[PDB]
Amino acid sequence: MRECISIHVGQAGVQIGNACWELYCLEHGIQPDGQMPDSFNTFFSETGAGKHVPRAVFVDLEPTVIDEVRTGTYRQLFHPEQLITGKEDAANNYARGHYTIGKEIIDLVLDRIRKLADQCTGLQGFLVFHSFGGGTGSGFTSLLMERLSVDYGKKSKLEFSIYPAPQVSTAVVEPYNSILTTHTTLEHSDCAFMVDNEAIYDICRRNLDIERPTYTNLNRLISQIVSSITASLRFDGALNVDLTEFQTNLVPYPRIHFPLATYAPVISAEKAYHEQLSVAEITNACFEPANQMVKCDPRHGKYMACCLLYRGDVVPKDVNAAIATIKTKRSIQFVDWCPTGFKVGINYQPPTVVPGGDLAKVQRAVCMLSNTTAIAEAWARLDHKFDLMYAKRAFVHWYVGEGMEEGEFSEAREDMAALEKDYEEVGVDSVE
Amino acid sequence: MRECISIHVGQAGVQIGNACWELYCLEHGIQPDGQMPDSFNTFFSETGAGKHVPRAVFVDLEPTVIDEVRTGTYRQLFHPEQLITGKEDAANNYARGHYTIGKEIIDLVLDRIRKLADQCTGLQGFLVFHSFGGGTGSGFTSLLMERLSVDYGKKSKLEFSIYPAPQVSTAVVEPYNSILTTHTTLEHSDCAFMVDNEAIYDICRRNLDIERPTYTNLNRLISQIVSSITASLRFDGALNVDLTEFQTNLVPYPRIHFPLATYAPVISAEKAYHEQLSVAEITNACFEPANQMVKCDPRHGKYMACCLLYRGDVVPKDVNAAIATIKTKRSIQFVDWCPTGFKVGINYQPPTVVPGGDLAKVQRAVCMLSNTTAIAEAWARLDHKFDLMYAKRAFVHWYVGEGMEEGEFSEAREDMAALEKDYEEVGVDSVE
Amino acid sequence: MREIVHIQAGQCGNQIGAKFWEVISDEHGIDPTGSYHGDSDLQLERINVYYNEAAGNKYVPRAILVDLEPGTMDSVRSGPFGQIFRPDNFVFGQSGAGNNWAKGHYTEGAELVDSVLDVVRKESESCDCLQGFQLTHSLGGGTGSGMGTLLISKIREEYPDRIMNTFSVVPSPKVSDTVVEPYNATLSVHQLVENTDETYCIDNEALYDICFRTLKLTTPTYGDLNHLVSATMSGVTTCLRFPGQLNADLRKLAVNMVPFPRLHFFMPGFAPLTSRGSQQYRALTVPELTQQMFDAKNMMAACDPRHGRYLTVAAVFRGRMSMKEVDEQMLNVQNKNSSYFVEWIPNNVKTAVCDIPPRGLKMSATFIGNSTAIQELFKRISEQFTAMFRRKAFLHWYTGEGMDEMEFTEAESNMNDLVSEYQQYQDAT
Amino acid sequence: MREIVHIQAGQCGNQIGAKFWEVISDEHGIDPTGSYHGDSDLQLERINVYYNEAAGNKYVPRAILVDLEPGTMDSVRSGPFGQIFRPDNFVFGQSGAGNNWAKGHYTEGAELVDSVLDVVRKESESCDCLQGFQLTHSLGGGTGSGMGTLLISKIREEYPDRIMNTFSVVPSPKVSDTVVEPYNATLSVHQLVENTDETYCIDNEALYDICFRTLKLTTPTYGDLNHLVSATMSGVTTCLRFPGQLNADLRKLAVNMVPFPRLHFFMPGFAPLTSRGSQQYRALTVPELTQQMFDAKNMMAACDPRHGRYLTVAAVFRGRMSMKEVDEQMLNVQNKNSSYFVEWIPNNVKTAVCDIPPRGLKMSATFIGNSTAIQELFKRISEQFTAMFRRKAFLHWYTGEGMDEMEFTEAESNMNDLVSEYQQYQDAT
Ligand SMILES: Nc1nc2c(ncn2[C@@H]2O[C@H](COP(=O)(O)OP(=O)(O)OP(=O)(O)O)[C@@H](O)[C@H]2O)c(=O)[nH]1
Ligand SMILES: Nc1nc2c(ncn2[C@@H]2O[C@H](COP(=O)(O)OP(=O)(O)OP(=O)(O)O)[C@@H](O)[C@H]2O)c(=O)[nH]1
Ligand SMILES: Nc1nc2c(ncn2[C@@H]2O[C@H](COP(=O)(O)OP(=O)(O)O)[C@@H](O)[C@H]2O)c(=O)[nH]1
Ligand SMILES: Nc1nc2c(ncn2[C@@H]2O[C@H](COP(=O)(O)OP(=O)(O)O)[C@@H](O)[C@H]2O)c(=O)[nH]1
Ligand SMILES: [Mg+2]
Ligand SMILES: [Mg+2]
Repeated sequence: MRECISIHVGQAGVQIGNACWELYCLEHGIQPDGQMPDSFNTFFSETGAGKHVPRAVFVDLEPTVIDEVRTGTYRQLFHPEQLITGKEDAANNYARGHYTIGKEIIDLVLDRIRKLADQCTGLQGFLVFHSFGGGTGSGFTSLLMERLSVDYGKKSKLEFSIYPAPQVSTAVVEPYNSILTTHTTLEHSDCAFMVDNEAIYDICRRNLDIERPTYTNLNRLISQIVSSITASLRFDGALNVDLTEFQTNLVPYPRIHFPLATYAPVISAEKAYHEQLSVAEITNACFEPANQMVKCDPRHGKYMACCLLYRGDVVPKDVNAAIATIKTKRSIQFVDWCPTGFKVGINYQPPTVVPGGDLAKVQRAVCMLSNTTAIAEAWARLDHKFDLMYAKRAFVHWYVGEGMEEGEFSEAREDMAALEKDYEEVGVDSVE
Repeated sequence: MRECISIHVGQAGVQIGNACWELYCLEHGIQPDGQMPDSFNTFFSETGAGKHVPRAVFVDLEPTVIDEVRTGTYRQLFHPEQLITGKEDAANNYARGHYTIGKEIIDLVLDRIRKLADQCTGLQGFLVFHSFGGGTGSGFTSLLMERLSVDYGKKSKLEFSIYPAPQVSTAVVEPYNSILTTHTTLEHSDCAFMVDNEAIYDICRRNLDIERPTYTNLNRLISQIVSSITASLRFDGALNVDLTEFQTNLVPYPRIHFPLATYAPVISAEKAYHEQLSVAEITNACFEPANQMVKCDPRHGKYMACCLLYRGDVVPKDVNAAIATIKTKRSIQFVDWCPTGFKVGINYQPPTVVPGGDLAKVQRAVCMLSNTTAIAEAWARLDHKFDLMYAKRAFVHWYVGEGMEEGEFSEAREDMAALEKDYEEVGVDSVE
Repeated sequence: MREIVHIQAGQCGNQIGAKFWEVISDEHGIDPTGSYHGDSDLQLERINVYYNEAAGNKYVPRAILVDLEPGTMDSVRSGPFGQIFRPDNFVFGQSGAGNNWAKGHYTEGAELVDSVLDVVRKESESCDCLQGFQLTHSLGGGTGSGMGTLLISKIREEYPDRIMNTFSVVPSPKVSDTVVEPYNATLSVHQLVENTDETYCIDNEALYDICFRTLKLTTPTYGDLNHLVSATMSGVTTCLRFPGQLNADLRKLAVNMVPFPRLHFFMPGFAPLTSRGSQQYRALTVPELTQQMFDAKNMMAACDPRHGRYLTVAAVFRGRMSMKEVDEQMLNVQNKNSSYFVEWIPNNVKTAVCDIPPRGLKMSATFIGNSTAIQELFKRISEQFTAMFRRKAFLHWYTGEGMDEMEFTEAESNMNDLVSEYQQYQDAT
Repeated sequence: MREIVHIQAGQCGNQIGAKFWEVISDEHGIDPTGSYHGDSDLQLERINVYYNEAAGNKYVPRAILVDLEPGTMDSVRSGPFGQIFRPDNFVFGQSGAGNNWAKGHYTEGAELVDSVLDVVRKESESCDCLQGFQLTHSLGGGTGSGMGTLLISKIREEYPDRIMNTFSVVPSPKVSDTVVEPYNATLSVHQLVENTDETYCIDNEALYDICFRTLKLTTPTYGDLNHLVSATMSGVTTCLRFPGQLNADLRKLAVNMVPFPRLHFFMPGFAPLTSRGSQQYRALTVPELTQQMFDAKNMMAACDPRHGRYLTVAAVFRGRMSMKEVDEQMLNVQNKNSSYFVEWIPNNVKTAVCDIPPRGLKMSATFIGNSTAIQELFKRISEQFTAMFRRKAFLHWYTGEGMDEMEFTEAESNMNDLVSEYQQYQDAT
């Protein structure tokens, strides 16, 4: 009875959830009606009849993408008081997400979370799935992370964000929305995992040999990471891990809680043969700089801590041989103050295959959750884009007129520059 | 567990490999799908299923001849990440092979070799199959032999080159490409075997009685030599030999490592009768100057060392009688400082017969690997052709404009002339 | 008479104990139901040492199972021999450890230890004459470290004269399961040096080698590794559960192995260990037991005994053997290896001989050795502890639960007061 | 009592030993499984000299098998009598020899010899009273030369008083298997003159003749050649494994055959040897054994004994025979061949008589002869060595592994210090 509810905010939050909750139903044989022909009691609640509902709260400010769920195939699965919508979207605006529109339905969502918190007793933590780009995914999330630390506090809050790509940027005001939502979540979130879009396009083009992927094919690869993190709660393993245990082993200082996720093996079905895929093979595919799912070269920085989450037919002795060769290599380097930099987790259940997909049925798979200082180069260029646009005071007249102090930008930039030198404090070595 | 990977470079490399890997599959019953209805673990790697893949890396700069493999009969056998191609060919140009085009995919091939080096532990050495004529077979090989001595170093690197014929020359700039690729491989290769095209036409016309052979029929006779060298690794023999043992017994000085291969018996099926083919008969067919596969008269020079590789139903006593008569003849002469000039190897397995071929099912066969100074006449005429074309500065404007120092020809010719007098140092006798 | 209360803690202490009671039940002939299906009558002579007779010829173990999350207890009751434990003994909390020592010994330790000791005190007042406790935990995690050392501090206040031994799993040198495992080990050794009487240091890395170098196993799961530890836990009290020629117990091996009250960290060893297809070529006789104990590829701790000195050595033999051939082999290894022992203790080999082998073998031994080669074990933890503490990294998860630097500083200073003793007596004369 | 540890090395030393243990097992009646299926009771009286009794009436050989590549060990364990060796004794490396002495004695020799001597020392401490070792190798290759002479230099430091004899395969005069075999022989004889006690020089060319001139074989494979060597290796210790009238061992044949501590290179001979269809026309009596030993077509070294002088001669007879008829034949060959022996040693024929013949024959002998006719053996190697070294050919494969010319020069000078002794005592008076 280790229960855990998950919150999906924004359009990027919902379309990940339609591929996550597609995956959880297939692992336990759950029909789209909620019926089925125990261990899965964490992410469900069996009612008086034989029907199971998800412990999820979808929320969005625009009614477009929620009506995909209310009319699509997974229609009878969700409780209709969970699917909270709004009249108008925040529309690429942190101020509408946090001051104007987000203040009108924040009392309704907290009422729905508290009705899902009372029927559980082993509630470990939350799972907020949002994006730094849009207005709802950033503004309404930064409002939501404030209201959870006031009410609950002790529960470990995790986030699977969508970090903006260095080159591919859909919205123009993504440097504005990323800084203002990271100034706010820095005090409240405990571990915010980073997943970038452009690095998944680099994997689907090279490894899977798909020339034209859509957002559906990206949401399949994201939900495999979401499954392998919460795989130890839903099944029995030889060496389990819990959501309280991620924030202890990967967040050394309270200001540095931005890891990056990496999944392996990602290969096609015609390439699923011709190679045996042992754990000594697929572990080095995680630390390879071409298979990381954030566009950041890991050889520029140092690994502070790493978390390998094995699953499948995995031998515990061969894991010990696989990690030991990584610490003998020369391109992979750790920080000087951390001699013991691994969190190891083995689960028995092999990863399942969604039909109509592109990955093949394998026998084992590795999810790596590594916290490196190579992300410090990525925060520098995001602060470089923010300083260029704000020097001309571009796009400020939208944010001032929607109820925001004009000097709050200058308070956000000085706090982010303080985060910038904190990686410089870590990266240096010690005397004697 | 004595494993060995093989590298096929250029169009002449690949079309030998399509007749080599045809032959290795038939010796062990391997289907073209890789399935089969142990000892063969050297040149294969059995996966989790019942499928075997070759330990080969085909590489070429043009996508023409690689698409024969990706569409032909042996399609499901090779791992599709091994078949490394390129956009445009080097097109009879050492500079495009080593400076312009070869520098763009040399990082991709070394990544694929290192992924085949890590899953082996008894890795003896390499097998580079290239040609001195073309741009990719010479330029990309000379780049590749530099990158292997930096990374690996201790492993015995063998080469099965295609030496250009004295009269039949397809490309015009073969004297340019042969010198520039021998100036580079002289420091890195350990033993580079020589096989000439024109001498195989002389054998197929006279012995086999085929008036019109194609390149397919030449690649059958080459792959019989490739099989008989690596026959001692793949089976049990009465007196084995390894790939580390070829470089010790045939390379006396570090500048002289150009032997020549000779195979016997090469007879037709209708002539497979009428003669008994004992080991005292077929051994003298190797030292006969009409059956050597390099157009060089061996009576002009002296044999420095020889390596006989018997296979089949071979009696060890009758080998001793067969070698002893050769040292009593007068046309065959050895160098004065080498009284013991034989390396003997007996294997039990008879040579198999590929269907649709021209050679017959025999009971025994001999592969001779002899290192003579009769090749020193062949290096003289190749330096004579190089001095004629370079005196008029013909074809130099292609090589200068593709990123090459103009004086590098004058550095290549002075180094090759130093190789020329090294055979003169060997051929003289001693005082007292 | 002379009963033993078994206490388990953490994820690892359950999965050792769930294999440990599978070995004890196969020595006494107990089905997974709980009845008796034995053949001889020596198996029920001393059945009270671990089993309490229930109503209707059923025997239930005297086990107390502790965890901070119900996940591991969900697999123990559902597995084999999980229907033999009494359901009142499953004491679990709903919060969760979090893999942290502060949540194990301070915050969620105090909310549970008052409910565990209602079960410990009930089992202790049911026994006739209590011998001593035992504990199975791991120093890496949070429940086996924090909650595990909290129970020992409460027991030793109530029961001072009773012995208290722990089967710890000391973290490996090369790989590391927990990132903050130097903090969870340094704050645990500070509790064990003042509260236990003897402690068995076991490394995971030394067990992966024996399954790979000696037993030759292709896929050793934790069912294969924890079967070797459970054979050694039964091999210490095997002179108590069965009659013998020279009998020992948990007190004779506590007196003769502990010369100073701080030096009580051991290393265990088991013999014989044969491969699968090589158990017919090997002459399984009495001097084969001796040569397989003392070599360094058979210790269960990742430390070479050649670097140190053996202070005291206990050998617990099983099966019908002769006493001269024991004293022949134990003396000859003390003459040819005359420098690797210590000088100021004459004749430092303890002998104990039982009569009944384990199920399957003809005879067997058990090595309980003390050494100064475990100073390499604490010079590696204290090096990793001061490498992390000088940056004050991973410290706000500990300081935020009511903890100061004096808790850390007096812990690391106590460990360097332990290293300076093993380095002292290694060079004394 | 008086046990012998057998050491094998190289490709050739395995394929002699794999035939050698097939002959010993047929004299003691051992199946390929490892049990006993004998008929008499004299076969188990001295079974401890080569076999250790395992558990369950199985006997495993006291053999130690060494190679630098796993190819030859793959065929020994899979062939007949390959399931009798203990699998721990198969000590093999993954690198490979390369047919080079520098990779045998310097580079890959040192990475393996520390793991071989853990097996040598374990077998030597298991024997009651050790007699002496024996080694089977070849001077041509790299493993039998480099790794083979490295083991002798490490053993003679640990065990000085124990005897150490090698069954070498000296390379043939006419044909040559290895191109660089003068380098691999000259750098091996320099090690054998200061580390062994007696050495049996065997040439391949002398074995191809006997299968062609005496036994009349159409297709002699190496199973036919190595069966003659294995009959001579058993014929030396046959007075130790069975009782006799005048008993000898590996020490009596070491004292009475070695007059000077550098002169210990022998030549072996075996009798009787009959053809297939001519073993009925021949009178197989006692003087037929004598006339078949001393003639030059029966020596196992490619050198004519008429050119030199016999210093010492050992004849080891087997089977129930009479002692007068031995002393009749051994004296008459010393009177008519009075010039071919030496003058300053009177009565230089050693006699040893066993009681049990080999399986199949009625009686047999074994000739262990020393001579100065093996100065032709070293004047042919030192001629081929100085013919290659004066051009410095094939030298960068040796110099590139940490080796100088002083290693070569002191090796060739030691050999010419050995030729100048056999030429000295051939003409002394
Ligand atoms: N991973 C992923 N990212 C997506 C997907 N769809 C959109 N995004 C990203 O989401 C960002 C745009 O923000 P949105 O989430 O659509 O905006 P919102 O939070 O819903 O709120 P509004 O802007 O008011 O509609 C960009 O960075 C897109 O790349 C998807 O299916 N998967
Ligand atoms: N033995 C053999 N030689 C061949 C074969 N086909 C071509 N050659 C030789 O290869 C040489 C021509 O160069 P190529 O090897 O085709 O050139 P390349 O290295 O593949 O690269 P490019 O010149 O860029 O196309 C000539 O010496 C030909 O005789 C073949 O099937 N067998
Ligand atoms: N030998 C062994 N060690 C284990 C096993 N399971 C976990 N461990 C060890 O236990 C440690 C992890 O601590 P854990 O008990 O799971 O955490 P806790 O529940 O918070 O105390 C690591 O050192 C693991 O190697 C097991 O089955 N066998
Ligand atoms: N009599 C005999 N000689 C052999 C046999 N096999 C190899 N040889 C000899 O051994 C020498 C080759 O050495 P080899 O052992 O293969 O090389 P190494 O493994 O590096 O020591 C040559 O002199 C061969 O004549 C065999 O079965 N019998
Ligand atoms: Mg949106
Ligand atoms: Mg080409």
